[PDB]
Amino acid sequence: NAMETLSVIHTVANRLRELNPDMDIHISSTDAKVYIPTGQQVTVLIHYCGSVFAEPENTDATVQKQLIRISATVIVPQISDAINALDRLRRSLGGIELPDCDRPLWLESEKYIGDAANFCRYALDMTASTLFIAEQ
Amino acid sequence: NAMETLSVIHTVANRLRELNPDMDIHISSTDAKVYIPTGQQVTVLIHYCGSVFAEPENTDATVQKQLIRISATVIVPQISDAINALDRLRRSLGGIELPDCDRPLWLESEKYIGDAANFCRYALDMTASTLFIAEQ
Amino acid sequence: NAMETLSVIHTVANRLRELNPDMDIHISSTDAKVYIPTGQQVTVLIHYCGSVFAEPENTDATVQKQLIRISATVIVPQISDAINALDRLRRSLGGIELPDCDRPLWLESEKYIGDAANFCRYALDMTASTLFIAEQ
Amino acid sequence: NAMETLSVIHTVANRLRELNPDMDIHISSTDAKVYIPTGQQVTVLIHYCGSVFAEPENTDATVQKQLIRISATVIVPQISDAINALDRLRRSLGGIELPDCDRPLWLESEKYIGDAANFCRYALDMTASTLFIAEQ
Amino acid sequence: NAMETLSVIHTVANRLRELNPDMDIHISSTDAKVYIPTGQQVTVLIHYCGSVFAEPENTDATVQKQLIRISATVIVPQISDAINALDRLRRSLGGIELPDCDRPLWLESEKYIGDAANFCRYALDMTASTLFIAEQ
Amino acid sequence: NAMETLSVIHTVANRLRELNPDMDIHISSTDAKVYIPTGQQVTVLIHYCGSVFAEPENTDATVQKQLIRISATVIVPQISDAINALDRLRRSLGGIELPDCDRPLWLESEKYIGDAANFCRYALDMTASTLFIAEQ
Ligand SMILES: [Ca+2]
Ligand SMILES: [Ca+2]
Ligand SMILES: [Ca+2]
Ligand SMILES: [Ca+2]
Ligand SMILES: [Ca+2]
Ligand SMILES: [Ca+2]
Ligand SMILES: [Ca+2]
Ligand SMILES: [Ca+2]
Ligand SMILES: [Cl-]
Ligand SMILES: [Cl-]
Ligand SMILES: [Cl-]
Ligand SMILES: [Cl-]
Ligand SMILES: [Cl-]
Ligand SMILES: [Cl-]
Repeated sequence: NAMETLSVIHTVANRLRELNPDMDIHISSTDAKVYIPTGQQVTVLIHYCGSVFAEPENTDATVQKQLIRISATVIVPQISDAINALDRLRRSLGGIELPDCDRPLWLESEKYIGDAANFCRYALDMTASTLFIAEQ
Repeated sequence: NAMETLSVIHTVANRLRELNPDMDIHISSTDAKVYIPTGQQVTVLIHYCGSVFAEPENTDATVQKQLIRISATVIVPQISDAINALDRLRRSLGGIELPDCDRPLWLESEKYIGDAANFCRYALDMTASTLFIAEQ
Repeated sequence: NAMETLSVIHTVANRLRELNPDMDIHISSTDAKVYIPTGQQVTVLIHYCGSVFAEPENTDATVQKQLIRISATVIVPQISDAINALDRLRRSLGGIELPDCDRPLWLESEKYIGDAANFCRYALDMTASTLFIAEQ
Repeated sequence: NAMETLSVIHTVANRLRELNPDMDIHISSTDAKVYIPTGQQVTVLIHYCGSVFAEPENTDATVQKQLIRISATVIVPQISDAINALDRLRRSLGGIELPDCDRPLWLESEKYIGDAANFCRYALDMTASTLFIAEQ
Repeated sequence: NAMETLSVIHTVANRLRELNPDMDIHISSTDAKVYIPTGQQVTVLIHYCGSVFAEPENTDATVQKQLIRISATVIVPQISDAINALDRLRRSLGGIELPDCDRPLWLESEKYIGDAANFCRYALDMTASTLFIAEQ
Repeated sequence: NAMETLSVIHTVANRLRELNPDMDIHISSTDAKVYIPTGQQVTVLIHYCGSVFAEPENTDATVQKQLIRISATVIVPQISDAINALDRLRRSLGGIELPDCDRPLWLESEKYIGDAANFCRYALDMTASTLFIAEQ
């Protein structure tokens, strides 16, 4: 089966909800740099960053290796609470299996996003890998 | 026969239409980053990004390999629909035959473009290849 | 004979006018990104971008390779007419002999310039080569 | 025992306080480029910049090497004093042992950050190192 | 004899005046991107851009190679006259001997600067080389 | 003996004052790009740009090579006076010894800065090198 990008995104979100029942996990249309959490719990936004596709490796078939980029951004008022939450995410997400992916979820980087509206924001960037197989 | 750039983008556009009838496919002058869809349907803007020409290869004839960049950008309110739509562009367009091109259409990258006017925007960037042959 | 830059630009313009009698061809002081055509004919602006000089090949003579960059930008109202216009330039200019240059004209790239003042703009970037020979 | 990022920041801050009792050391949600100190002392803001994770090294297990970036920014009215305090930060933090890290704290770079609100600002960027080990 | 930077600039300026008596040659404090001449004669602004010094060759003496950058910008109302003038500078300056320099003046690049206040502007970038020898 | 950054800045300053008594030499918190001198004397601003520390060279001792960047900026009304003063800086500063540094002062580059407030500005960028040794 081919990968459905949204399913990969939901897998990350659901694993996070299961291991962290007291976190508000969203897949939002709003950028995490500015997003305002409404709940009384630690808030994490899941975002699909994009993909880079490698050329077909000298093959008759249009088959391409795809590297998927996904971010999870913690948004909480205190700096210390944001850093603790960040440790929870990587411990929750590093190495999990993703559907229709050819290897586990890998950690790429963590970065400070900002402090807009008095919420401290830190992002964990991750990568997944899959094979795009063109219709014939 | 020499490649007609407009024919290549019409092929990409026609292919998308036949496979995705509820999509509103445009070849526009406005940048997909700021374009505001009129109406409610899923919107896709097809755009010819340009070409890079390799040097002739130590020969008497002026023959140049040409790499053609084309983008298809989804523009919709909900990000879940944007991602679903991007999956549809990808299986519709990957590996298709293009008139007077050297190889099938190849996928290059997918990227989040933005959320201007509250429309989530995702672009699928693709490449075509042809051989430019100078007149003698 | 030393290469006369304006003569090279003139060769491009003339060639273009002879093969495209209904195009309005200019060597203007105004940037093609902002230029607004006075008529309804397909308009092309020809421009000298600059040169890069290679350092002398370490000989008792100060002789330097020079790579001239030249743009031709089509300025037309509809996006599809712009694309068709680019095709005409490529076919017209690719591989022509330029006066006092070491080789034919080579294509370099095609890029979307923009859509200011209701005119779609595409540029064809080209290169020419000559030997700068310093005086005694 | 996996690393707790906040512990690493606390260790750097505590080390600084103990060796520099006249300094005002914070772990703030405010960027050190703009922060306006409320006092006459030497103010130092500690910040967790982020991390980069190397790929697992051809191993079945998801084990990733983590490089942690941390800054300590001095904020002092006169430059002479900012430079002196910067020297003190080096001497205090360079080569120290950090909890659950696989090597001592390393210095990376120092840079002038600005003079906002008439307080000279220099940052000391440092790196810590640890091994991220995915839960199986 | 140590190189006097101003003497190099003066040599370039004087050489230009002698071979081009109708040009107006200046060494100005104003950037040639914005300078506005009164009148429509060919104006040329000479400017010392800066130098790059190579590390001493790991020998017992602090001896550093110095690559000097100098620009000559033509400021002319009509584009075709700006190009003819640019050809004139290159023929006048390419290969000339400069006081206390270890080699002739070399051309580096030609670049379109802009069309501010209705004057076309092209810069000819050139390099000179000398040997900086440290005192004791 | 550990390297004291302010002391290196002072040595540069003092060396300049001894060889150039009519220059007004400062260590200021104002960026030499906008600083407005009062008086007729040639003004030079000395600034500590920052440092880069190389990793400890495969040793079990935190010892790190430090490359220090320092700028000296000439601020003078006339272009020719600024250029002459730049020559005086380079002749005064190149290759002098610095306290607790492992080699002489090296010139890196010279750059034109700007002409703000009718003062022509040029900077000489230099590097010192030292060895940072961590406390046990
Ligand atoms: Ca819950
Ligand atoms: Ca291949
Ligand atoms: Ca339809
Ligand atoms: Ca005609
Ligand atoms: Ca205290
Ligand atoms: Ca003479
Ligand atoms: Ca005259
Ligand atoms: Ca002395
Ligand atoms: Cl929880
Ligand atoms: Cl559909
Ligand atoms: Cl025509
Ligand atoms: Cl203290
Ligand atoms: Cl003349
Ligand atoms: Cl003096």
